[PDB]
Amino acid sequence: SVVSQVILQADDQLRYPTSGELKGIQAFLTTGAQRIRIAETLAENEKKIVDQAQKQLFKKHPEYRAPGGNAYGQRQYNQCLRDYGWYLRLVTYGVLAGNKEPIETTGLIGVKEMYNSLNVPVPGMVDAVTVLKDAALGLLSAEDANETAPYFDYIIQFMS
Amino acid sequence: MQDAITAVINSADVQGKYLDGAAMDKLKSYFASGELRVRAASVISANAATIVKEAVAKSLLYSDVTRPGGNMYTTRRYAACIRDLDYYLRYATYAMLAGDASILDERVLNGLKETYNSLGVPISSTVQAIQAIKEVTASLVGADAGKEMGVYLDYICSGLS
Amino acid sequence: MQDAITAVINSADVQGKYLDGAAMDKLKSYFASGELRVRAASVISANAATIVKEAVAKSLLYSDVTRPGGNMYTTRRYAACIRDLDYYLRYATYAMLAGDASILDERVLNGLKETYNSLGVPISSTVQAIQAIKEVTASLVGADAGKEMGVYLDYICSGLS
Amino acid sequence: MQDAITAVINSADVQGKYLDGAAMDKLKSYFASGELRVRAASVISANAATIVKEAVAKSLLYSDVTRPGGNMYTTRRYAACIRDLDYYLRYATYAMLAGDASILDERVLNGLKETYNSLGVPISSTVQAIQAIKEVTASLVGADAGKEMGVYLDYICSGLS
Amino acid sequence: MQDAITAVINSADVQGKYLDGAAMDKLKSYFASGELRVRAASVISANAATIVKEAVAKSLLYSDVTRPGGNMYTTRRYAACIRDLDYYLRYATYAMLAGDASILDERVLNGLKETYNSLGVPISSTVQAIQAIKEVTASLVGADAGKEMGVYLDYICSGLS
Amino acid sequence: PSQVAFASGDPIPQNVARRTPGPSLNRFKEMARQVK
Amino acid sequence: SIVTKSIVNADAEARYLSPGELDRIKAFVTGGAARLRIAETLTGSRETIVKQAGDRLFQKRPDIVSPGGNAYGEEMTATCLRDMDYYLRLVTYGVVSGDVTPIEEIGLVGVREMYRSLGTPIEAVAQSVREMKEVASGLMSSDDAAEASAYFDFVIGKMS
Amino acid sequence: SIVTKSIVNADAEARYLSPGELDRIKAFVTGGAARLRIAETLTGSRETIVKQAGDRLFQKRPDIVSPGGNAYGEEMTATCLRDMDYYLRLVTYGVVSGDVTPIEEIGLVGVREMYRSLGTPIEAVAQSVREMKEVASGLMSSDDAAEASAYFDFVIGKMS
Amino acid sequence: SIVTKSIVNADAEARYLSPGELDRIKAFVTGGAARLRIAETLTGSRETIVKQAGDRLFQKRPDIVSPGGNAYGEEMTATCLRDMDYYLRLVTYGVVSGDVTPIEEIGLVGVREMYRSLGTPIEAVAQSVREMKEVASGLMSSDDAAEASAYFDFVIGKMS
Amino acid sequence: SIVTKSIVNADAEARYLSPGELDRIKAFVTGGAARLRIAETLTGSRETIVKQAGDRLFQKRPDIVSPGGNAYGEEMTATCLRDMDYYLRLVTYGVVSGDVTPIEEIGLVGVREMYRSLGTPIEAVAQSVREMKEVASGLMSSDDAAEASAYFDFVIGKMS
Amino acid sequence: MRDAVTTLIKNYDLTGRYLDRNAMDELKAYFESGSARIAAAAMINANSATIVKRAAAQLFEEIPELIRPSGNAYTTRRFSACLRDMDYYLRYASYALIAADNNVLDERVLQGLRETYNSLGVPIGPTVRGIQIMKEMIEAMAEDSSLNSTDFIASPFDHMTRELSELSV
Amino acid sequence: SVKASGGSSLARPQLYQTVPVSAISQAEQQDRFLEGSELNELTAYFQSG
Ligand SMILES: *[C@@H](C)[C@H]1/C(=C/c2[nH]c(/C=C3N=C(/C=C4\NC(=O)C(CC)=C4C)C(C)=C\3CCC(=O)O)c(CCC(=O)O)c2C)NC(=O)[C@@H]1C
Ligand SMILES: *[C@H](C)[C@H]1/C(=C/c2[nH]c(/C=C3N=C(/C=C4\NC(=O)C(CC)=C4C)C(C)=C\3CCC(=O)O)c(CCC(=O)O)c2C)NC(=O)[C@@H]1C
Ligand SMILES: *[C@H](C)[C@H]1/C(=C/c2[nH]c(/C=C3N=C(/C=C4\NC(=O)C(CC)=C4C)C(C)=C\3CCC(=O)O)c(CCC(=O)O)c2C)NC(=O)[C@@H]1C
Ligand SMILES: *[C@H](C)[C@H]1/C(=C/c2[nH]c(/C=C3N=C(/C=C4\NC(=O)C(CC)=C4C)C(C)=C\3CCC(=O)O)c(CCC(=O)O)c2C)NC(=O)[C@@H]1C
Ligand SMILES: *[C@H](C)[C@H]1/C(=C/c2[nH]c(/C=C3N=C(/C=C4\NC(=O)C(CC)=C4C)C(C)=C\3CCC(=O)O)c(CCC(=O)O)c2C)NC(=O)[C@@H]1C
Ligand SMILES: *[C@H](C)[C@H]1/C(=C/c2[nH]c(/C=C3N=C(/C=C4\NC(=O)C(CC)=C4C)C(C)=C\3CCC(=O)O)c(CCC(=O)O)c2C)NC(=O)[C@@H]1C
Ligand SMILES: *[C@H](C)[C@H]1/C(=C/c2[nH]c(/C=C3N=C(/C=C4\NC(=O)C(CC)=C4C)C(C)=C\3CCC(=O)O)c(CCC(=O)O)c2C)NC(=O)[C@@H]1C
Ligand SMILES: *[C@H](C)[C@H]1/C(=C/c2[nH]c(/C=C3N=C(/C=C4\NC(=O)C(CC)=C4C)C(C)=C\3CCC(=O)O)c(CCC(=O)O)c2C)NC(=O)[C@@H]1C
Repeated sequence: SVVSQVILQADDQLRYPTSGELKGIQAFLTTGAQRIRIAETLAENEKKIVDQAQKQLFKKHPEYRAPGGNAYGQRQYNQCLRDYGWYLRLVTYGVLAGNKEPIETTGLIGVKEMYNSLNVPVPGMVDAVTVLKDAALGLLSAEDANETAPYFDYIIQFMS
Repeated sequence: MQDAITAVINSADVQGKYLDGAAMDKLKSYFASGELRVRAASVISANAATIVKEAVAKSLLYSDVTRPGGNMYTTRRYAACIRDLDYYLRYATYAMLAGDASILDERVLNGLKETYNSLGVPISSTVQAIQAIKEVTASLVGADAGKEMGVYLDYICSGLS
Repeated sequence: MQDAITAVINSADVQGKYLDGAAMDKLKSYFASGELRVRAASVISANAATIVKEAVAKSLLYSDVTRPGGNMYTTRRYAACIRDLDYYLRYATYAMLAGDASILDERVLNGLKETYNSLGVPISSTVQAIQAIKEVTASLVGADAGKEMGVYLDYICSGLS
Repeated sequence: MQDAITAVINSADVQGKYLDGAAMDKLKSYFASGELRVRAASVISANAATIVKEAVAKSLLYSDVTRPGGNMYTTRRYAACIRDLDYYLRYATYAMLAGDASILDERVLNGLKETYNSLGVPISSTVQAIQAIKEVTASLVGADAGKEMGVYLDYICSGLS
Repeated sequence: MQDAITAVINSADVQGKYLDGAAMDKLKSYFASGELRVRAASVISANAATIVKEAVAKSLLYSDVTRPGGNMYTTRRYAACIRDLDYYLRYATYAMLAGDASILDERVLNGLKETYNSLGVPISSTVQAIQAIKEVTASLVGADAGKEMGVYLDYICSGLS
Repeated sequence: PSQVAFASGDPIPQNVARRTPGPSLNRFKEMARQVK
Repeated sequence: SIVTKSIVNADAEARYLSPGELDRIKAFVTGGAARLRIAETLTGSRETIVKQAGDRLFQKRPDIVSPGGNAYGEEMTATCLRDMDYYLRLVTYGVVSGDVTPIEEIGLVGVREMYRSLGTPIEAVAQSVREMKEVASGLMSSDDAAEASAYFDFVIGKMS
Repeated sequence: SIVTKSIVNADAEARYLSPGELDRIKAFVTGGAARLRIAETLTGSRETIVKQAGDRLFQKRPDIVSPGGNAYGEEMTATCLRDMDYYLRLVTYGVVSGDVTPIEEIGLVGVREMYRSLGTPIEAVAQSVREMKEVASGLMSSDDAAEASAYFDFVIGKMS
Repeated sequence: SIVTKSIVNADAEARYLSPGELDRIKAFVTGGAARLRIAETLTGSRETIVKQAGDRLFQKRPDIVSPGGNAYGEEMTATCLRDMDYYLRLVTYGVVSGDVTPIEEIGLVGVREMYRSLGTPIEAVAQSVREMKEVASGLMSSDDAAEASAYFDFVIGKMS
Repeated sequence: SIVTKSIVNADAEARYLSPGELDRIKAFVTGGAARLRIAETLTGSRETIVKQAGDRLFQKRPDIVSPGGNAYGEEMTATCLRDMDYYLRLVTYGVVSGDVTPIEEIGLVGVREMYRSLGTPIEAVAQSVREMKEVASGLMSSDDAAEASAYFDFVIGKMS
Repeated sequence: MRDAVTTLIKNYDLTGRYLDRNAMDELKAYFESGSARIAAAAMINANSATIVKRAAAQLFEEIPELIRPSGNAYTTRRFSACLRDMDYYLRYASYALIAADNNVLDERVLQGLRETYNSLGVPIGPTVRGIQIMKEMIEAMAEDSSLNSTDFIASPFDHMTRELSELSV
Repeated sequence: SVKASGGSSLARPQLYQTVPVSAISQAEQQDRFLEGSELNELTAYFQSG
């Protein structure tokens, strides 16, 4: 969390946490209620988002279902849906935490070579995360979309 | 030295292209500011000596700097301090006319700290003298052109920092 | 580094001959002055911070340098100046105990002028601070040990200048 | 500066002896290899503009260095680069005539590195230009004369690097 | 560092064409001379100590360099000079097997003038030392292989001079 | 035993092309075409 | 500054700016008006804070102004008031900047050995900062008093 | 520019700007719209002035495009037209700045040494810029083409 | 010497010399008459120890002067006795300094690689300094022989 | 001790002790009897030395026994006299050992943190040790007090 | 590393002055521009990879000799190094847009860039050409998007262009 | 512009590795002559060249 980042900076510089970062924890505690609301609505309405994202990706990129790809079987189809569900799940996790560090410890560090070893295209997945962003921000309300957009946006940035 | 027009021309020439619309906009903005810059330069050029007089009376006079044992004590050092404040006022007028601090980088701040440290010139006292020049010029010209002059006077101070 | 003993040994060694009587008189003078050097170094090591305190109070306090815009304005830069004076006093005691100014030219001076020029440190004012250190040390320790310390303090000043 | 003969004379002088047999053999080697140096210097003095023109065509023309933004862009910078290459070719001819690269240290390489780093001159681009000079003069002047010219131009490149 | 193959292939890649008529000749000369250069380097690596043994016996011993007051007087300075001649022999073998002096430019000649002029090493004396190494290797490994070593050895001499 | 001389031997002359205007001057090249 | 810390923390991990530190930056921006109000109050009342705090300090600790004290004499008393004015100006800088980094960089590094070389009791200077905190807390509202006393207590911690 | 030239002259005389110099700068900033209209005219007709002037130069001095000439061939002709366009851009910069200093710092100092290194006929480049002046005066009005022709004639005088 | 060593150690520890070194410096200063007496005795008899030690070494080890030996030759023997005079001079330097640091900095570091690049037997050089030690102990009194012979067999132990 | 730090230096240089160092051990052994009778004399006079030190401290700096001082009360003055007696015992250990290593490794590393935590006036403790110096030089002979005053000056310099 | 509030504090601290009405006006201007700066930086984070790809494509079609032999975008190693340099420029431009100060650009971009590019032969003209191409495409994208204030976006790129650029006149 | 310069010394990055550069640098970083390993390296490469 941002509390964890502030407390690690305090332990790094060998002193108690300071005024501005304590106001940062206070601002986090004020916005945590709407963060919990975002987590609740995304968890209850994840299914339409993952379905719309998978049809949008697989009509934008006609090569994984085509010969010469990697998503032929239903087990690979369910694996791609599982990757979508885990990515949206980790985004809700980081929205609850207030920042990126749970996603960095769960689904970011080593993701490029992780999918190079499994031959899944990284630009294909940045297109996947952008169309999943389009689905989620279309489903979610306006200032809520503005609040939750930089988490997805950092996901596309860290992927590529 | 570079003014605003020469800075735009230098940027476009290193780009290698002709002047696009952003160059037109920056040139028109400089021409909009130019009449205020010329009026301020004319007023400062008329009142060149009185600004230095008021700044010296405000900041340096009747102090340990001008008392015996001070670096403004001996009258050749006093006249040198007067000429230094004329330098700062004239080059700040140049920088305000140009819309740029390039002349301050090339001719004023070039080795000035080493020069003053070799001479024994008081750095914070001449910083307060330039500050007094800034206040007198802001009182004498106005808020807008005084602020514009104070930008380059603070640039001279931060170079002396 | 070289003390007086290593200095006369290397001076004999470069021309390759043994110790003569005139080289032995150098050791006679050094062993005559050795216990004076020992007691002077003991006194200065006892009162190391006190000399720097009275030197800054005598020369540098209430001058331009501590005022805002000066080189000793911030507390970090004041602590750095106190650190530099501690360096100068400790290495001057080292050179006084060695009886040869090799440690000063090897570890204090060969690279300090351009460092101070890059930092903007006033060399004339820190030379005056070292002179204040010399005056306070000569008051504290005595005449002969005071001028013996002052020889290497002037060596530091000459290396800085 | 010194040539091979002057280097032999200075070495024997600081040794304090007359010319022994090895010095005579080195002198005989230089006296044998002098005529090819003479005719090589005649050829280079004949075509001295042509190596510079052709090598600039070999390495620097229609590239980023002469393109807008590059360091050889404007006509004053082009003339400065042509002047620098003329200096390199003339001093390499001098070093080839002397049979020693001491003139390159005394005249060329004593301040050229810091001069170019102050000027912002691309040392890599000058290295490619001097290698082009080397290739053109090796095509023009012969095999062993081209080898000697390449040795002194690689000395210029090693001084730049 | 880079070798002859890298120099050829970089020239070809900068030109953007294939290996048409002269790159093939350079590479076939390189691959032809390679095995005998490897044999020569094998002999030099086997007899590396003895080359500097009678090289220093022929060049530097029984001189004022080795006498008191000389730069090769003490045992530490002697061992450092022996290690430097070993460095010169090893990097000359490196440049011979590479077919280019880029290893000498990148690991030897980049700071050799700096360290020798700062320390006080006699340039003429170490040039005579590398010349002694050249004639010793020419005697010990053959005339043509010794000359192939000697072109890089007197490249190092020209870099020193 | 005489074939060791790679660097000591006769150096081989090189075929380096003189640098030509590239595609940064495409408009000037087609301008020269249509002017002729 | 807060913006300085966020950009530095992003650049140390070589990424762009994360959503958590962007939220902390916009919290800093929204609190800028309140911080400017607090700093304007302090710089408007800068003379009476120094006057009243110096009076309370010299009444509570008469030893430092007694003969043999460090601040005995008119010039030393004026220099002590100048030091209190310096620290009040640093407090205004910290309130403007939103954290304690200008205070720490300008006037809290080497203060211990600085005042040790001066011969000045560092706990008495901390008491002077405490009286400045009390006067400044009395001259504003409660939340503004807490916000300014955060920086004041940072100066207390670094000087004691 | 005229401002930099006046500042350089007043600095060499160690004085402020003259009232006549200030009146010239006022006239310059009022005529800014007209001179930037000349600038946009030249950028509109950049490819036609060089075209007609190169045609006139090639029909006037056919030794330029003859075999053995400096500009013999397609690519050398293209380089000659590129140098022509460079000088047109420098004239545009000069009429914008109101001074010949941006012209002369880029394309007139060392031009003789550059063109004797390249073998190029300097008087033929001067004739090329003369033809550019005539084409610009053709597709420009009277007084403004006289204004641009002042800077063009400076190029002619400093080159030839 | 011990002065140089103590000053260098205190400079490494960034502190003044403690009185536990100051008493050492003043006692080493007061006890210098014996060391200068040893040094003047050695430099008064300096050639005689070289003569006797060379005679005893060439008697004890005939293979030094044998054909095929390292010192086979007139200038070989001359430089051999010159090295013996060198090491006697270094012993007098160590006696003067009261420490073995001049002997280390002149003629102990690199001795092994030096004599391998000379071909000279290091154990025979050690034997030479040994016969130096017995000749000096024969011609100078007992405790004086102990003080000089300590430096002598330190040189022997550094050789072999 | 000086012998154990000579062992430390010889182990750091990976060698046996130099003959100068054995001469230092010689001088240490010969001065041991005089240093031991110095230590015996002052530990015989260990009581009145600290009583007069406490009374002289009370006359020098009277705010310690005043209300508001650290040593207000009979048990507080008893603990102050106990601390002074313990520092006197450290002077005994230093004079016995021959170096300032026992004072450094018992009661001089962390003395600043110790007395800053305790609130003790460190300059007043330095004044107490200075009064101990005065009364010790009063009841001690000239060379003996000169030998003890070097260790006393080390205590003053490192503690004050 | 200094932002606008930090450099204003340093400028006033050098003179030993309290924050006057001009200083509070500058701080108010920064704090009212800060929302637009944050929105612009979030936009920069959004289209960063696509903007560096299309800016590199526009640069290499404007100056085609870079991707040809003897150019410094020739190999894919040189190509990826150029993309990394352009991404570095965009990242520090985002940092300077948030900070409202070019001191981050001075401290961390420009103080050794001429030295590195002259050491490795990397051109300094197409570099600032690509930087300005990034500036034009980002300014056009911000004009397309719902950004009320877009005047501050050109300042870090123009500072990079002026500081890294060579003095032609 | 920039107010200081660290100096632009010439940098020579290795564009690609060839096996003579590999063996020579391999023993050069280990501060030794090419022993029999690097000799067999260059021998096999010069035979296949
Ligand atoms: C005989 C060669 C001459 C001589 C030489 C001499 N050299 C040194 C010391 C040094 N030499 C170097 C040089 C290099 N180190 C490297 O790694 C390389 C590239 C492979 C080179 C060229 C250096 C760095 C030193 C100093 C430290 C070291 O030993 O490496 C000395 C000693 C100087 C001293 O006083 O300590 C000497 C004497 N001296 C002569 O008289 C011959 C002409
Ligand atoms: C008296 C004969 C006339 C006169 C005097 C007057 N002087 C001043 C102010 C200053 N004069 C000096 C001059 C010197 N400083 C030096 O060190 C020396 C030589 C040793 C000289 C001559 C200075 C420095 C001042 C400034 C005072 C200060 O210390 O700051 C004034 C005051 C002007 C004002 O407006 O304050 C006056 C009135 N005036 C006359 O009418 C007499 C002819
Ligand atoms: C055309 C009117 C005549 C002509 C021209 C010609 N020029 C060149 C080569 C070059 N000209 C320049 C000049 C400039 N560069 C600048 O940046 C400026 C100021 C803006 C000027 C004036 C340069 C640098 C070159 C070198 C080419 C390059 O950029 O790499 C040529 C080519 C000659 C060759 O390639 O060897 C020609 C043909 N020649 C004529 O006969 C016309 C009279
Ligand atoms: C040409 C190969 C490349 C290059 C050259 C270039 N050099 C300069 C400017 C200067 N060069 C020198 C160097 C010297 N000083 C000496 O004493 C000698 C001979 C022993 C030399 C060679 C100096 C002093 C200057 C400064 C001249 C001046 O004040 O203008 C420039 C000009 C840079 C400018 O800003 O004007 C250039 C372009 N740069 C390249 O890109 C070519 C590859
Ligand atoms: C007052 C709260 C206490 C105190 C003060 C006191 N201070 C001094 C002298 C100096 N203090 C400083 C410190 C600073 N300079 C700076 O620029 C800053 C940060 C902005 C600080 C903290 C300095 C430099 C001095 C020296 C004066 C000079 O300008 O040269 C004194 C005088 C000591 C003397 O012997 O002269 C005093 C008395 N003393 C107290 O008892 C109060 C607790
Ligand atoms: C004699 C005890 C043994 C012996 C000697 C021998 N030495 C040499 C040659 C040299 N020895 C040195 C040694 C030093 N010079 C110094 O300045 C110092 C430090 C003080 C030392 C240790 C040197 C430099 C030489 C070279 C001669 C010169 O001065 O230039 C030789 C000659 C070997 C040769 O090949 O010429 C000999 C024979 N040999 C023995 O067997 C005895 C054990
Ligand atoms: C598709 C069947 C073929 C193809 C087309 C294509 N290539 C590019 C652009 C580039 N090609 C490269 C390739 C290389 N770099 C190297 O160092 C090597 C040798 C190993 C190669 C082959 C690069 C770096 C580029 C980008 C630079 C450029 O624009 O030239 C394009 C253009 C893409 C665009 O305009 O955005 C196209 C259409 N490449 C293939 O490999 C197939 C043969
Ligand atoms: C792309 C716009 C241009 C280009 C780029 C290019 N750069 C390099 C190599 C380096 N670039 C840097 C620069 C930086 N280091 C930093 O830390 C920062 C700021 C955060 C910068 C801007 C450095 C240090 C290098 C060297 C090693 C590295 O890549 O880190 C290359 C490679 C050249 C080579 O041969 O190795 C290239 C190609 N080249 C162009 O032509 C474009 C104009």
